[PDB]
Amino acid sequence: MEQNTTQVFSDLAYKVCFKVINDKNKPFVLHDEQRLANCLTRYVEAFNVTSEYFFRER
Amino acid sequence: DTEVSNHNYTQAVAYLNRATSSCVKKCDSLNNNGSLSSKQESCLKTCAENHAIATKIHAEYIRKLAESKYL
Amino acid sequence: MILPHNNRQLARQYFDSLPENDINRKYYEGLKYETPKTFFGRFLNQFNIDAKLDTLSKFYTYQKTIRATQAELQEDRKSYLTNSLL
Amino acid sequence: TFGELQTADDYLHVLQLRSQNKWVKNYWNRSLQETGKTNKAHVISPQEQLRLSLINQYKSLNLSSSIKHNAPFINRDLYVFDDLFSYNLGDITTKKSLFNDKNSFLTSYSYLNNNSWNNNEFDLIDNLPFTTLFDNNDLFNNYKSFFQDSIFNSPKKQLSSDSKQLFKHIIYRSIKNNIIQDYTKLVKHEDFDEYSRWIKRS
Amino acid sequence: QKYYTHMEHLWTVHVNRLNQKILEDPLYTFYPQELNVPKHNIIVPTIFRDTPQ
Amino acid sequence: EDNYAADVQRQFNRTAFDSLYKICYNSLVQKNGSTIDFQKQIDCHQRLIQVFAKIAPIVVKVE
Amino acid sequence: AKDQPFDVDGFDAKVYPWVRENNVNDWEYKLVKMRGYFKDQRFFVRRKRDGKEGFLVFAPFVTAVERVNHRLKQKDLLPVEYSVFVNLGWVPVENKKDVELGGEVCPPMDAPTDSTLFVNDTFTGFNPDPANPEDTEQVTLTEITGIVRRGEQQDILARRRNWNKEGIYNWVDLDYMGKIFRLFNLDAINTAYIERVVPSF
Amino acid sequence: MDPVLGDVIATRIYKACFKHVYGKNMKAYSEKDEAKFDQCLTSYVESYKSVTNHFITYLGQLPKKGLSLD
Amino acid sequence: TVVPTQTFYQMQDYYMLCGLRFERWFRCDLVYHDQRHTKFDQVKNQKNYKTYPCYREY
Amino acid sequence: MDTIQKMNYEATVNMGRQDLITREYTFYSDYEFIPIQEDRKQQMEDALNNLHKIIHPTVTQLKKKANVQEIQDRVFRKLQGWEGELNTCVFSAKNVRDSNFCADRFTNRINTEGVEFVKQILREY
Amino acid sequence: STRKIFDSEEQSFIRLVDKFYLGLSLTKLCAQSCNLLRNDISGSALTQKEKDCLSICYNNIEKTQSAFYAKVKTTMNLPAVE
Amino acid sequence: SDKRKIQHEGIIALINYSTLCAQKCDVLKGHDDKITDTEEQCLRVCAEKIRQTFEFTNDIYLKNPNLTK
Repeated sequence: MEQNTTQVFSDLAYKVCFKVINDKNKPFVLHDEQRLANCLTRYVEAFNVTSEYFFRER
Repeated sequence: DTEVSNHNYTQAVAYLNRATSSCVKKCDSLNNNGSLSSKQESCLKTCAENHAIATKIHAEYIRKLAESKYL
Repeated sequence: MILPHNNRQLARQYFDSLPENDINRKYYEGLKYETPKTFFGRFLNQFNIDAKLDTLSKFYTYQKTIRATQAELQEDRKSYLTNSLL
Repeated sequence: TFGELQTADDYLHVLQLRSQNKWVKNYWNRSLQETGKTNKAHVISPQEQLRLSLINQYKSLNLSSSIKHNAPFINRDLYVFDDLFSYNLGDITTKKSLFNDKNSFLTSYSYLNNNSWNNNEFDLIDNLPFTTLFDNNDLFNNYKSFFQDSIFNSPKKQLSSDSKQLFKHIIYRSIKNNIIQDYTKLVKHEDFDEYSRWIKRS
Repeated sequence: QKYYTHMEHLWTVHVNRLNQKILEDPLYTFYPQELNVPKHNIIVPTIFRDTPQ
Repeated sequence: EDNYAADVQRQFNRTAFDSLYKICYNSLVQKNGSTIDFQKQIDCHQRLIQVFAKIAPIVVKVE
Repeated sequence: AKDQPFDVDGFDAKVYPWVRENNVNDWEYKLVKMRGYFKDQRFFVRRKRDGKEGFLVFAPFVTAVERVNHRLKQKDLLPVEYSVFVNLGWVPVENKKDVELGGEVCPPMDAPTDSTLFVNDTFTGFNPDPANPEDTEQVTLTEITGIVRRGEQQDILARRRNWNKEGIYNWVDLDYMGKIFRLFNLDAINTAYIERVVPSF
Repeated sequence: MDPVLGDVIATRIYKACFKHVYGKNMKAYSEKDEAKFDQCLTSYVESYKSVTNHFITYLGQLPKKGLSLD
Repeated sequence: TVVPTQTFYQMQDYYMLCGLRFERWFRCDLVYHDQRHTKFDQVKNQKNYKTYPCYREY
Repeated sequence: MDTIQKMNYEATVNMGRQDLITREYTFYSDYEFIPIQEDRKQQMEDALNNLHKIIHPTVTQLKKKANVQEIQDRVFRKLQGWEGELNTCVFSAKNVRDSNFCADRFTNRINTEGVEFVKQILREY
Repeated sequence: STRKIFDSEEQSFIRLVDKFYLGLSLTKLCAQSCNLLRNDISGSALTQKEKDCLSICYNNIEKTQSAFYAKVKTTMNLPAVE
Repeated sequence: SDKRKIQHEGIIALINYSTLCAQKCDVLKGHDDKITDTEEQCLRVCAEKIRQTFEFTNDIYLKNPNLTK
């Protein structure tokens, strides 16, 4: 059950990231290697902010 | 001399399905008479390569994220 | 050392919270400060050290030199006061 | 034949390259392999959390109650869900659980199942869904090389550990409850053996 | 006497900053943990590729 | 058997109810996710519930 | 007599409530249900029951396990085991040798029907799968019910004197027992111990 | 692999073609739609084979260990 | 010769010359060592190969 | 290919695959910083190439190596001063955003200050 | 390269879950095509114009779903087990 | 098992709506990895709006079971 939650978390992260990185469909370059890393970091950070706010008291 | 598990084989197929779904949607490969055009084939080849790079990076990032939380 | 985007501008925040008619407001407007050169002027300024340190602490709290100055001055006050009492 | 060093190097560079290849092969397989440790090897010293530190530290125990009250989801107490919709399902002789997402449910079920961890050789799995690899040796060789990488072929224990950390991260950064965090306190030190000519630090 | 000159120099710097309208935090300022930005410790090295040369 | 079937049916209904609500919220909310009409969101949710109810027997089968 | 025991599972299994809140006084003489695996080591404490000479038998009981090895494929690092001493019962002096090392105290609890439960618990880390695919992860669990008790202390007037070097023990010394058996959960071990209770056979 | 995986493949292919055929016009079912679905199925399978070949080929050509031509 | 033997020709042992010559090579090596397989003799395309700059000192 | 050709090709690839195998081995007790991005790497390389383009005419005309070394030594000292700032800030950088900012400052400093300094010293020579 | 992973009951349940998600995807697809999710429509009412589109959607799904699955299975031609 | 399922559903809802806010606020970008203050504010606003909408939906459903069941 917990593994499924992580798998959904990972799969959703990849989908949202790729739709942003590969918008132009051009072949990826070594710089795009790190751009995909950056979006993943922002996705995780955005989740932390959103989840934290939802559980904020009142 | 290497061994592969059924789960890993299933996971590999899952990546192939994800790549095919995204590339088909983006490249509109279904607009033909059953034979892929040269332009469509080139776009699919580029899309497949990008997914292969992307999936490996995503797998590495998740593993490192898990490890960082670990140690 | 702090990048422009990583700077919290705490000094600006304190400056904004200050009153409309303030000496710091006048300095921002362009008022220039000159240390007294006469003996009488220096003697008067001798008693303004505490006020200057407090406002600087408020303006530049967490600043290394200011924070160090407060710690040393506070320790010297305690050390001198107890020695005088003894 | 003029033995000038620059032009003589033409003959020398190829022979030196071969010798380096032999040396580097031995260095990778035997010397570096045995002496080196991969994936940031270090020593872990655990400590128990003492009752002095446990004073009013864990104020929440039922994580479920907090999730229900604060999670952004419709109330689960409604009785409509009993018969809201109708489905043609039967032969449910054992308890079944539902996994969310239309793309990750299959992967989760495969991970849960034990038979999915049986090892299979390449000569037995040389058949992709639509492509056959038995007559495409060039594709088959790439297929083997693709699975050689450990990221795409990992043991269950590695996958289980990876999932556990991700869940811990999700819960802690979402609910901010310390029950999910490790109870033990870990002190980590790198005990690197510097008495080796094969691996050096920086 | 010990702190008169030290205080005057600090006051002089403060006035000079105000005149130039430099209200940003000066150098050698260390904020508490709350205002310190966390450090990203997740680094993914780029995939290795044989050089075409 | 009956209890397990009821539990599965409840799980399917809850997942379907949540998923349809998300679809309406995504399609309805606008202005960088800062504005939405609650009543319109409810109306969208009810309409999709009816559509899914009619589509459930046709698609969900054991063959 | 009310027979309303408390099931210690989940986070409680790793951090016992009495240890957590330092309320051994309030938790004393309470029925507690625990699940885990015993250790081979056994400890004997001199005591008389029903006027017959004998020894009280104590065994460690691993209530939670934590794994802190991220280099799984490289090294098989030992886990951190959280355990509590449980009194297995009382045996006569003449039958002390009959106590088998690592004896089968209670039959293992039946495996759960739900398939999703065949996963390492987020808190305890145990896996009740009868045949775990990972050999290192394999573990057998047994269910026991007992009464949490307060550790004893030295009392010369009560003829409760212990000679650690000579292996003579008359009062339960949880601190010493934890040290000799080398159990990580020393603080909880000293806090209290459970006494297993079974229905009249 | 398990037969459920094949069913998921069929579900994805059916959904993709349903989007392609009825997403644009959304008209009543006719005989010609049967041919359209057949044509869509063949095109999708060819696309799946093409992307799979490239996906496997690229990750296989990515270096993994020191080359040994023996 | 780049590093003449005349620096310590009085000594028949050449132990000081060995240290001096190796040190000079290492200083050259520190500059070109990571480009050897990209724009020097260790390129895969042996046709357009360039001799290593520190060859003579080596 | 022939046996000799295959051995030579195998040797070249293995010599180029040193990084591939050294990546797996990493040290725990290490001060790890965020590497400069590829995009910033190229921009700094482009900035250096611009300096070389400006310097190429003067150095080639010069016939004594002593003068060339002096120009190289003076320019290196100027560049090294900014290098220390880049390394110090990049090492302390806590995100790629800070790393990008430091690299942008370093390259912009080269383009403006470095070009003016290089133009000035070359004219003197 | 099919293998025996799940049992009969487990295999059937997975298919039901897959069908359930297909229904949700089709539900969203038909709703989007029929344009029954607009910002200018209020109330939980379905006009006959939209109902006709929904009815066409339902008939198309029913007629094509069984046929398409059989064709895909024939094309896939997965080998038997054991 | 019911408590486990409710927790599982709750977390999945948190992930799904967290992704939705990220996409709508356009916080996903490749130029850097740090979310700016403005982007962080957007996520909080999106999270607040989602919470309010669910709160309104829960209240009306509790007040009146308008669902056809």
